[PDB]
Amino acid sequence: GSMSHYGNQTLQDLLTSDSLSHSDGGGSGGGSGGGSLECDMESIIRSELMDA
Amino acid sequence: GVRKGWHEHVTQDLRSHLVHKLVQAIFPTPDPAALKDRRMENLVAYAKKVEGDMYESANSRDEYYHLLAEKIYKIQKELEEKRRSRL
Repeated sequence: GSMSHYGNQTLQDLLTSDSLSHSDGGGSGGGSGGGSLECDMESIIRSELMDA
Repeated sequence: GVRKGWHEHVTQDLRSHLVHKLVQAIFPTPDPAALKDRRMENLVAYAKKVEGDMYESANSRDEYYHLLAEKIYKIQKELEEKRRSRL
């Protein structure tokens, strides 16, 4: 009913980021390295962090 | 900021891993290769900034990871139904 509203940020921002598929970006990507929780967090991370 | 010794109990891989999922949630990716794309630096830029907020908001990595997982979770179902039919 309003693009602001509060709490409605989820809908708005995700819709905006949905349409971000047809957008450019920059040039770089990502990076990682380490290992502590992820390693054997498999089922827990899937369920609680949500890998749909 | 703030001395929070729990930083030794959280690695870049863990944080960046979560951040990677944040992207998957903020950006419903059409393909996993879009997650290593030039658009990715932007997507991950958000993910890093957001994760950083919760990282500093929490008093443990367990906590930061929990609360952040809750935000990403609600976002994913938000995106699914918004795309499927709510409006």
